[PDB]
Amino acid sequence: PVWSEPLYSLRPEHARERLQDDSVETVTSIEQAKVEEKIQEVFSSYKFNHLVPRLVLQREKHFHYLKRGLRQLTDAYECLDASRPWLCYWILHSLELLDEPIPQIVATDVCQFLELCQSPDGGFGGGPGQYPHLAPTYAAVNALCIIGTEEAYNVINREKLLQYLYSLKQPDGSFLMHVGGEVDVRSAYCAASVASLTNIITPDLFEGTAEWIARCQNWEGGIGGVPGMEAHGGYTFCGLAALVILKKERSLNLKSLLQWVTSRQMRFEGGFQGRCNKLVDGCYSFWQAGLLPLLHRALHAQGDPALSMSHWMFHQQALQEYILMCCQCPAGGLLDKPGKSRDFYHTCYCLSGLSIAQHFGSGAMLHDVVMGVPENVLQPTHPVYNIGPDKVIQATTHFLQKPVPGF
Amino acid sequence: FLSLDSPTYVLYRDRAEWADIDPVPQNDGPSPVVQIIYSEKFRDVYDYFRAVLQRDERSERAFKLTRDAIELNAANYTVWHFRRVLLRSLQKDLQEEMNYIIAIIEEQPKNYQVWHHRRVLVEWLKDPSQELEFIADILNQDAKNYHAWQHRQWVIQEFRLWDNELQYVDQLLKEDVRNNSVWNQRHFVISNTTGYSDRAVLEREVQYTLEMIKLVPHNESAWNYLKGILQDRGLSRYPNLLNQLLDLQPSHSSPYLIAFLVDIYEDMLENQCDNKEDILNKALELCEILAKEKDTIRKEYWRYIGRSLQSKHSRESDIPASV
Ligand SMILES: Cn1cnc(S(=O)(=O)N(CCN(Cc2cncn2C)c2ccc(C#N)cc2)Cc2ccccc2)c1
Ligand SMILES: CC(C)=CCC/C(C)=C/CC/C(C)=C/COP(=O)(O)OP(=O)(O)O
Ligand SMILES: [Zn+2]
Repeated sequence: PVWSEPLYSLRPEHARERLQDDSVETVTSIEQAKVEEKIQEVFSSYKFNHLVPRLVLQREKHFHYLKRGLRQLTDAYECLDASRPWLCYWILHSLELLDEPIPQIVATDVCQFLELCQSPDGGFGGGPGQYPHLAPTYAAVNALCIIGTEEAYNVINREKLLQYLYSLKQPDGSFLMHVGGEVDVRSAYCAASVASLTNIITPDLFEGTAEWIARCQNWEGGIGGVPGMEAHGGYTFCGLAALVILKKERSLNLKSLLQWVTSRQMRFEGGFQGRCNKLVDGCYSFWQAGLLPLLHRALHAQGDPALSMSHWMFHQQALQEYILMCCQCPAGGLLDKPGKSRDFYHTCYCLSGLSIAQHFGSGAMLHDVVMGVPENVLQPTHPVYNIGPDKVIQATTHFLQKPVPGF
Repeated sequence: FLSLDSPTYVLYRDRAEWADIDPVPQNDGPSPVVQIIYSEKFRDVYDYFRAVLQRDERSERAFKLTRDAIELNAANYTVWHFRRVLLRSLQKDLQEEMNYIIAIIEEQPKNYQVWHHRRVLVEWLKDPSQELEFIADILNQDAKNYHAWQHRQWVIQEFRLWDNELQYVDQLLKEDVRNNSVWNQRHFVISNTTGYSDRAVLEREVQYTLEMIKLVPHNESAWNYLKGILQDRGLSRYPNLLNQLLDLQPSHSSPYLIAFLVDIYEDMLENQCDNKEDILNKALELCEILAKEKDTIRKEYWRYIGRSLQSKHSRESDIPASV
């Protein structure tokens, strides 16, 4: 019909999705109301300006932003001097989603830099001469896999990597993030991620790990950083994804988990929040929404017959709308929420989440939903590693040609 | 000595007492990637840090240098590691270092490194006597700080400081009953003290929650807590629950209350209740209302639930295909 608004956020019923504070005001409701007011303006801007909405992903702008960053950054990124492999990963993966090729001179230059970041005793550091750390180690491995050349693969010292992992392993099943460092669920994920891709998993490496992760699920249904902590989208993604790698998803109560994450999508904004009664944020478009392809695959492996055959169990349309309308910077790059500044982290994960929302797949079934112009469609991403599904297969196959260190 | 923000601050390459050391430039290679254009101050401090790290110089002057390197980038875990080496090696007074770390956390409370550093100090000194009060101050500025709550749980658990936390929880719930971090802390305290098997305790907890729900029907935290403390034994184990919720439909309705009803019916159907079929249709009715009107953002979830209930609780569910 002519009167029918094709955009979910702009329909008149949508106004009913605003916060109801029951006339009881607290810091939480006040802050939530501020955000909703700002998002409402974005939605209403087309009406007040008397224009028909058009949702366009600013590919060219984002490309320039990334292309430059891959070489040079302002001193605004001094606070990330210990996370430079992350910067390599975020930027390469963004380009990959946008389907932009990586010049071979760039690829070789990335490889050489990561070699300087690699520790003599295994793992990668945040920069040359810095001690090894599991987070930048995860980022480095992912970047080399995106590049995917023989040169890239050979950078990783597999013997030492395994030794490094062992030195971090705890008796209770967890891993330190680094020597003399802290423990939380992220470290289990980082370890499982690099260990599986490079084929260095021994019979005992992950003894007790699935059980320790299972202790992190709480009364909310989601997963916390350590046993006893509030459930959070970042830690929940890491936990489930690690379990999937270890083939132990069933150690969790998948049902309470599913109910928790689906509740994390904001009815008004359309994006995801990181925990109950906090604010929406573009990066959760991946950490939170990325859980649904994981649950689908897990529940299906248990023969769940009620599973939809064309959609993930979240509002794909509304998420795309939030990202496209609220999370783009006009000059290129993406962001947390309106009023916030762009950065390579949010560029990586907003696009990752967008891809998830565009692409559904379960064995033989395939179905896409692309909001706005068709040029918006991105390359797909793997829900466990957050790199191209092809790059995952390519890497795993290649390293399977080697024997697990020590045989 | 010389603060990093001092108007009279001087680069290290212009300091006499550092004249013997050659700075060590960063090795980024012949053609760098993700290269950061550091400021003068930054590059100067870290060129000198690389020198002392490389020589493993464990001196008073190196100790002071780590303060400046941390100030420039508190997320540099390598600098933090060296600093802890110097603390032990130089036999530095640890309460003085406590004074230092509390000031840094005050100004950068959302940093992993600083909280971990505080923990190591408390471990070394075996003294938690300042912790609850310090954390309270951080929570007074941001009542949801994840690192803060994590540190609080660690301290209480390791040193068995349970006796006053419930009182603290009640205070914060007063200020903001929507604070999910506080509801989590409430569950944390009770689980590790009396537990939820004590009927008097469980009874108390449910009354309070329902209370709060009555005061603020749309506050999701209270709903999740109520569900969380009853779901292990099974919702259907509590027959009075259903009617009492239905009695809030009139003037306390919410998509939350509707969703709870569906959870009760779901469990009922699982523990073979009376009126198998009557209960089913009630649930599918609600699953539809939610997916089409009351909670459309979750339409895909609610359709899945309704489809699941049908798949296993319909009168035809156990009937052979030949019948
Ligand atoms: C508050 N928070 C939300 N998510 C996280 S985190 O995944 O653990 N992460 C968040 C750090 N973080 C803050 C943030 C993320 N989303 C919102 N915020 C405020 C952040 C890190 C890098 C960039 C860039 N460029 C921008 C923001 C950590 C981190 C830091 C460096 C590298 C990798 C992860 C923290
Ligand atoms: C592999 C790897 C490193 C994964 C990252 C996982 C991740 C996103 C963790 C987030 C942890 C955290 C400190 C959240 C709270 O920040 P906040 O309180 O500022 O944000 P919030 O208000 O949205 O919870
Ligand atoms: Zn974010």
